[PDB]
Amino acid sequence: QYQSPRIIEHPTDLVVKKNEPATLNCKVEGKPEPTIEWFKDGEPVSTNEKKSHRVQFKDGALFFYRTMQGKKEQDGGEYWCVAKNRVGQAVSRHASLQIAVLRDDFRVEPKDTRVAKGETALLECGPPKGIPEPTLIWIKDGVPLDDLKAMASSRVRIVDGGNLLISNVEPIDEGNYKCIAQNLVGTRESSYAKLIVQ
Repeated sequence: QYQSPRIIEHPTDLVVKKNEPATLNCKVEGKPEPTIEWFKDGEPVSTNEKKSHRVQFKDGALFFYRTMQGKKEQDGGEYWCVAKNRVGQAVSRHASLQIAVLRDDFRVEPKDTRVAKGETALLECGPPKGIPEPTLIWIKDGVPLDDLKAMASSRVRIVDGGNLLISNVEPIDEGNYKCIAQNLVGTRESSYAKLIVQ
């Protein structure tokens, strides 16, 4: 008959590793067949073809064969599609496409610490900012301290997101500690700090 455009599948938020491919969907319905147009941060995405890098499939999907985030190209942003035709038009949800990142400077790194048995020790670790959220693990002399868990009155435990806390300091606790952060982008390491039990 003569149905006005409808959006049957909205594009969804997406995080991608730099230079990897990416796809934002736009399943449209309408009679006449609606024409689909894409927008990035309010401006129309000059695509379809031409000597560029953003492609638009027949199903209206926006395809980045290689997602870019450099000085020249920056695909990061808010995207959305509009379906039109003689009778009307429909708009899709605005989805956000962003390239994973991992700032490489620690907010705070642990520093050498001395402490007497029984006393309480605290090693600082402020992992650098990253998206996705970076993961933070502690390593003592090459052996990763496996307590990457969460909520019991254990011995050594992480606190304030990133800081290592040792309640009753024994002598075995002596050693070199360092914390590591990581997400899709890669890995980030703080230098080694020595914990001395006097």
